[PDB]
Amino acid sequence: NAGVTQTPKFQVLKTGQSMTLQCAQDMNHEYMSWYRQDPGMGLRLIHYSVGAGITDQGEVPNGYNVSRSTTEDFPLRLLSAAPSQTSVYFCASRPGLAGGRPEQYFGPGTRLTVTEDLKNVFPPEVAVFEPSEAEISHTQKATLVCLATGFYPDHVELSWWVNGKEVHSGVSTDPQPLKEQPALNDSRYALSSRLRVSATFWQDPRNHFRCQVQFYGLSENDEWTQDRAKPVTQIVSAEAWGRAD
Amino acid sequence: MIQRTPKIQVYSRHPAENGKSNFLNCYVSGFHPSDIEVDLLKNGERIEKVEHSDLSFSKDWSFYLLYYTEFTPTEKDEYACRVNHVTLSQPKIVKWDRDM
Amino acid sequence: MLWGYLQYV
Amino acid sequence: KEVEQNSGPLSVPEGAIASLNCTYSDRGSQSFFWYRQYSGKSPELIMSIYSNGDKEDGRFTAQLNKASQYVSLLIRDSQPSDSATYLCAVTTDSWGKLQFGAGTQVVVTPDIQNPDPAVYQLRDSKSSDKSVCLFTDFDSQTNVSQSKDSDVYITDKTVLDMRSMDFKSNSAVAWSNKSDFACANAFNNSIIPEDTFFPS
Amino acid sequence: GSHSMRYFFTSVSRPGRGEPRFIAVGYVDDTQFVRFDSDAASQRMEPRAPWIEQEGPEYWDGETRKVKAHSQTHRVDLGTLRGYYNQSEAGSHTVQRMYGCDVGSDWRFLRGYHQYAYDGKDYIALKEDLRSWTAADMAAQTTKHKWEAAHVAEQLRAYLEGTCVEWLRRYLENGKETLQRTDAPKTHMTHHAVSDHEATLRCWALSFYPAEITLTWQRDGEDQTQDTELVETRPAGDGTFQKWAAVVVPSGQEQRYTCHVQHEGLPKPLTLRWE
Repeated sequence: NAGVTQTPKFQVLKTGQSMTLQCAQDMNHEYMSWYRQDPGMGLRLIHYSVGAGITDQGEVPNGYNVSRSTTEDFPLRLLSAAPSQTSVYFCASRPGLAGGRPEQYFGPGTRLTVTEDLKNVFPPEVAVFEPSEAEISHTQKATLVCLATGFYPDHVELSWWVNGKEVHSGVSTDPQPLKEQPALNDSRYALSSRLRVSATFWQDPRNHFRCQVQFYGLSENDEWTQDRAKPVTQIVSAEAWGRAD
Repeated sequence: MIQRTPKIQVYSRHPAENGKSNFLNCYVSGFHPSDIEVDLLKNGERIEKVEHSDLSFSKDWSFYLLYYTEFTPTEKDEYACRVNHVTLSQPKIVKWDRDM
Repeated sequence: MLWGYLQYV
Repeated sequence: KEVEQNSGPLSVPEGAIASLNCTYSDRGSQSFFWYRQYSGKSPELIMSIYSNGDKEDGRFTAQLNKASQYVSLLIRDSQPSDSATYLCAVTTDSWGKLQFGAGTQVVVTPDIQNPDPAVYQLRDSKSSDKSVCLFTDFDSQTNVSQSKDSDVYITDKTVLDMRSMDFKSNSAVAWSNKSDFACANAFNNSIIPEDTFFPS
Repeated sequence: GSHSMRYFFTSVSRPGRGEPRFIAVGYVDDTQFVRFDSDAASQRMEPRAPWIEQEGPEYWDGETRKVKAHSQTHRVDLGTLRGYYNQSEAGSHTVQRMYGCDVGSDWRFLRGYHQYAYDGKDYIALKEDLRSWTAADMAAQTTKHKWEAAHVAEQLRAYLEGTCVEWLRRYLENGKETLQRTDAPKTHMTHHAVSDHEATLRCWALSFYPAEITLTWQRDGEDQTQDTELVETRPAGDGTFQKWAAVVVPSGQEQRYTCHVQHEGLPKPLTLRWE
């Protein structure tokens, strides 16, 4: 019942490196496909397998590798990462001749960045900007904004936490991070989000607001020799407190 | 499981006219299972250039099949059709009757 | 045209 | 090209009917699908259709006309959470490839009963050297733009939802790193209303 | 008049001689139009009518893919059924499948069907209502349960009440010359002595299309099935059909006996006395 699973959600690799992306499937489907999705070309099929033990090449197979040794698992190998394999990869599964609803179901995806040098990998700096007195005096409402800035790759998740619990109920985050310098492949990224509460909820100094950015980068394993701090997978937070005016 | 003997009809496509070209047909129907040997004979000796339809079936599941060849009939030449199938104790020859 | 769905027996 | 789709971005206000067309080119196609994809997430299936006519599931209605080779999808009474890209998908059989459209990007803009467009400046609660202009509470007829030189960054317009007044409001943010810039000047690259409120 | 599109499928297993033989045949009415044989050269669905060669590469790649899929479900079915009845690994078994649709003279849907057999007897068949299955014995009950998972209702219906009627309609305009013709039977009567007291009266019909024809015996009003010998309707090979009926007659009374021929190509039903 659990559907198509796929691990990991995010990945950075340098040029040359190998990784495999796992994919699994709870439903006894015979037919499993691998796709990549790209900004100008939509979904494109890489490899596919119409039953256990058998597989074949899709429209974009080059650089990629696949085996279907069991009916459950369809791992995709990338044996030498090239920067042009930066994409979102979606595993997918459909019945084939196995009988069920004819529908193909997709995995939750793997977002992969392939970088030339991994001195390009930077974590975000996070800041919280406190509501203007003007807005409070003009609308009786108060918008906090959060800036997540200067990170690479664009592999972040933003969430607001008020008084310890996570809020969804006043927030708007940008749907995609913005390129800070749209001329470079190295280019670092920035992301904004908005939390708006009432004036009497902001002006209470008991209320703690925290902007959280989960960032995905290197692992603790990785070879690192800059005097800059090693840009691992890490959470970077910023906060503010209610100002009693 | 089920076995069924074939029904064998040997006949010509157009009405038979001596010295005029035609087609000799062996229609085998009503059989089961589908494994079947069918040859056409000219005076007992086996014809090579014989063609056949695709295996298909009737409403009762029994298979049918048409074997056919070009020929040019004479007064003397005797044509027949030869069928072999598990239901038959020995292979079966049905001679082509001309007014039939 | 053939039927593009079939289920095993 | 196999599956021809509505290019986008298609803009609809809330409550309105969104109508997505899709055309395909294999005559022998036999299964027809609609997928919904939120940005950052995977395509989720929402409608399967197989025979000519209408199929209705909730606020969705898909149609099929095999004779003109056309799959459609009406989204009746648009919710805010309908904002996605909608992927049209078509196949011929169990073993035939599932052919996908490029997707049409659908935006549901909110009912904002009475706006007042305004630009505010926010200082931070720390020492991360920049400052933020918040263009907010504006009309859903209003675009926000992005150029200048490279020092000033503007984000695209997004919607928040305060579920206690039934208050929704659009907003967009501009900032610069090292700067000599101000907020009543930061959205000069856009078209901004005559009653845009710059306070203090 | 009425029309049909039917596909017939035969799968026979070959214990110790490899993968089952697989044979698929397409028909519109009594005219065959496509075939696939697992033993043939091409390993593609192949044309068997002039008017269907005009279908493009994508039709043929399509049909080939789908029939290769058909072959494969039958391969698995032979093993499933051998399991279902616990029959030994060492016997040849046969699966036949037939589906399609009937339309009326307006070319609208009339009836759809999908029949299945294992070793020549009924296995499972689709009821007229197109939701529900008649299963033959206990072992087919498991197939019924399997095929009565909720989503199948839609699928069945979609092909038989939709795609089957769409494409049969397409085919009937595509070969109007071939399929929409009626060929009238050429009538004919031959008499022999067979016993010197008895005569055999044989009544004939050559060159007719479609194959449904009715020949019956009759003596000056009241009919006969007792002395009646029908043969099976048999193809001439040119796309028309041939049939005969005979009775054993107390001779001297071949005046008061009429052959009666019914065909849909006939304007009036034909009556033939021996003269």
